[PDB]
Amino acid sequence: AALRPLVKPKIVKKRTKKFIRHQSDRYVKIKRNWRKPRGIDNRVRRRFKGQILMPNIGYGSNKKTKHMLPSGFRKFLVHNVKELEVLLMCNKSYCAEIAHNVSSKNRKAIVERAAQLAIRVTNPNARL
Amino acid sequence: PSRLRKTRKLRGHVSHGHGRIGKHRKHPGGRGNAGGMHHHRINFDKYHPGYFGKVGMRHYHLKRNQSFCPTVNLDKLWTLVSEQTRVNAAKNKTGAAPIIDVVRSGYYKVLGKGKLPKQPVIVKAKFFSRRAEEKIKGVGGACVLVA
Amino acid sequence: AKSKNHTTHNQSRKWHRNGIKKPRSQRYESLKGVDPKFLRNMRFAKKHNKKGLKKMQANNAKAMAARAEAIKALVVSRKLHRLAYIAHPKLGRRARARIARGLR
Amino acid sequence: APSRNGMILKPHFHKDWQRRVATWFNQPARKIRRRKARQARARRIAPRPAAG
Amino acid sequence: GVDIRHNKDRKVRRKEPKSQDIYLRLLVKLYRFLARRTNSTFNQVVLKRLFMSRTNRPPLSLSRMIRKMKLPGRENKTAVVVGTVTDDVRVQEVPKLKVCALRVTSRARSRILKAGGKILTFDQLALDSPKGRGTVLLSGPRKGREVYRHFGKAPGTPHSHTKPYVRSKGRKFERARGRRASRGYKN
RNA sequence: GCCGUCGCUGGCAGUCGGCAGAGCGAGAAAGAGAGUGGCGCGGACGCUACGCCGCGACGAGUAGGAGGGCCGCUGCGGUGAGCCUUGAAGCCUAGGGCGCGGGCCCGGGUGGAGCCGCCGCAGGUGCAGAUCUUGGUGGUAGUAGCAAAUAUUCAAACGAG
RNA sequence: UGGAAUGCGAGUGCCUAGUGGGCCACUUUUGGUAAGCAGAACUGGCGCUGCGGGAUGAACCGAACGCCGGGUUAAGGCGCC
Ligand SMILES: [Mg+2]
Ligand SMILES: [Mg+2]
Ligand SMILES: [Mg+2]
Ligand SMILES: [Mg+2]
Ligand SMILES: [Mg+2]
Ligand SMILES: [Mg+2]
Ligand SMILES: [Mg+2]
Ligand SMILES: [Mg+2]
Ligand SMILES: [Mg+2]
Ligand SMILES: [Mg+2]
Ligand SMILES: [Mg+2]
Ligand SMILES: [Mg+2]
Ligand SMILES: [Mg+2]
Ligand SMILES: [Mg+2]
Ligand SMILES: [Mg+2]
Ligand SMILES: [Mg+2]
Ligand SMILES: [Mg+2]
Ligand SMILES: [Mg+2]
Ligand SMILES: [Mg+2]
Ligand SMILES: [Mg+2]
Ligand SMILES: [Mg+2]
Ligand SMILES: [Mg+2]
Ligand SMILES: [Mg+2]
Ligand SMILES: [Mg+2]
Repeated sequence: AALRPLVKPKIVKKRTKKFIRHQSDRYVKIKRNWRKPRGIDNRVRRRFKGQILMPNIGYGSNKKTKHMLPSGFRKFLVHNVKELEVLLMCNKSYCAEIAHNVSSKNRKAIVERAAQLAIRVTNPNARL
Repeated sequence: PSRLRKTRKLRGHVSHGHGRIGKHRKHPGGRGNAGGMHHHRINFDKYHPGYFGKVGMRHYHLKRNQSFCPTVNLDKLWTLVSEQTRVNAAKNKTGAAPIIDVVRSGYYKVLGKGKLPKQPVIVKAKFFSRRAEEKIKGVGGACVLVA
Repeated sequence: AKSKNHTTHNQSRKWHRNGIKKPRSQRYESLKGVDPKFLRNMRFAKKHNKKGLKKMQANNAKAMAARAEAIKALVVSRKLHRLAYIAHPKLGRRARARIARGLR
Repeated sequence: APSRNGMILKPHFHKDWQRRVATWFNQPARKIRRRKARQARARRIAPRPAAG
Repeated sequence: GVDIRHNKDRKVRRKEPKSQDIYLRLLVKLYRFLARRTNSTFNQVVLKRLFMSRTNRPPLSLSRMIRKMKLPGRENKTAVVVGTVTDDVRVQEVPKLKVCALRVTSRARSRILKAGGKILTFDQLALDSPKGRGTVLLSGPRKGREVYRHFGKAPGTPHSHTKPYVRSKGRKFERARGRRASRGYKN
């Protein structure tokens, strides 16, 4: 009974792994979030061979399939029932994701509405 | 607005926009206008020529209101009176000449730069210029003095 | 504390990064520098060039009326040459019509 | 150090000027004091002119 | 790889006005439409001037518009300006003028209307003559700003009548050494 | 093939519909111009023009410069008939994903009362270093050591000892 | 008949950071017996710059960099590594 998208193109991504920060492995103070290394003698920002890589703009995603989940749908945070009618004319290309804070008493009458509206919800069994 | 400034894009670059080789030291040239004659001579001569030396006579107790004399030019002389005085002197036929009192507007000297409209005037002023008086005769008009 | 004393190494390339441009050649170059007495007589010539105007028209309009009795006295193969004429959008309009009618 | 082109400006900030700083944050709180005492005066002199 | 130089790849012209007002950002929409949909190089110049900063479109004076519209031939034409039409109190007679500018000062509206001329807007002009036929483009003096007197060859240089930046001008403000042939030298 | 920049100072207000007639890519400056005489009621999308679309060329970079951030932090004016004891902040997470990235969103857990989205406003606003500051904790390590001044032994008592 | 060829849109104005220790190479070149020495000239590099080769390598040969698929090369190579 899955809610199919309008069209399901082939999603191709030029890179899957994250871009870890230089020397985020020898240390615990260095988190995995990326920071462009600006040191003089640095071996990563000279693009040596076999080193860590750098987030160029070349890795960009195809604009036709950018932000598009593996279900062929884009996404939208939904904070209450009223924010579905905004999405009821984008049915076959966007989906709904009830927020993290919406309690289960409201999230039930939100999944109910999106069910009538045939809008697909990514977390429809969330809280219960 | 700090959020618009240039120190918000300068977080993460070591020298903070100021150089790796030559640091941003405190006063690497002296403070203020120092070295006006020694190591800032090319600048004090290319951009402030004549800044060094004396010239002329001193005047100890100068009072800036003995030498008060604001001037008005002939081009905007006819702007001191209303419009229904210049056009009333246009439509006039008995040769009467409107009296433009300048020291009443706030000028002492009358300089003559602009053209004048062909009609007589009676310019009351404190000081007159030769040309300002000739441009008034050549149109027909009187240069009254008021002490 | 001996430091390098002088060089011109990168200079011939800094000069060409923004090019070496000859000065701005304008017509009507300035007259500063010319000798005083000559430029004083050239100023006396300009100051009085108008003095011979009403006599200058008497000749310009003269030779311009004479311009009337001046001028009113005198007053690769046949194949690809015919195809380059039929294929003219304007000049070949009637050689094209003569062919369009040809198939009736 | 002077830049390329600009003024020779002399700032008069070579004394301990941060000690003797005078801020006008009480200007609105003294305009009301003056107006109040001016109407206490215009009530003390009952029919006499208010300007003096 | 190719051996080109990208020093000048980014042309620095103004793609759009920097202001955010919506009575200008609508004029610029109408004139960008006329500019692209007509073959008149008038609309393109009006648009390119609607982009320009407040220092590149200066004010016009009523007197300079008089003497620029008195030139022989250009009678019964509409004087188009992109800046503002300031007054010029040192002119006594004003003819009738068809005008179209962005602003007209409240003492030049008086004179022009009492004369009997029309004061159009850029939308009125675009409706009267879309291709801009019968117009006279004008623009105020650009070197009028006092700023252009300090520009050029630096002062203290043989025959460089460039104005210096001085706190005040007087007897004892830059008049001593690089100016007197007596004290040192002069240029 | 995809991403981006630059250029074309490119194209698109023509979605001109029974008040209709659906065109401006084609080698050749200019009108699918006017007049003057010889049934069935039908037709996708678009256009936040600060938007959308089409073409080519291009893409290194320290010092430095500039732009764009729907990157992030804290408060202020508005605004979400915003979220929340049917569980907010915070923190943990071999769970699902988004974005080149800064970062972000969901699920599960813990927790117990406040918190956020947008348009603007403001700033003591983003850390890997500074023999940085304060606090906490490791390997060294159950290691060094508990060695100046000769000396202790037996039985009994109290006592869990 | 826009008066040689080929190529390419140019001109102009403000404001301006950083820099003002350099080094190497072909060729010429001064001091010195010479030096991985001191000092100049022209051009190209390293610095600011990865990549394939030279086992290794700031500077040598090739060649300059968005992220990818196929094909072909340069300089170097093809007993095994
Ligand atoms: Mg930098
Ligand atoms: Mg430093
Ligand atoms: Mg800087
Ligand atoms: Mg310095
Ligand atoms: Mg400083
Ligand atoms: Mg000395
Ligand atoms: Mg400096
Ligand atoms: Mg390339
Ligand atoms: Mg780059
Ligand atoms: Mg963990
Ligand atoms: Mg608890
Ligand atoms: Mg604070
Ligand atoms: Mg730290
Ligand atoms: Mg021990
Ligand atoms: Mg002891
Ligand atoms: Mg040196
Ligand atoms: Mg130095
Ligand atoms: Mg040496
Ligand atoms: Mg050497
Ligand atoms: Mg380096
Ligand atoms: Mg260096
Ligand atoms: Mg370089
Ligand atoms: Mg190299
Ligand atoms: Mg070897």
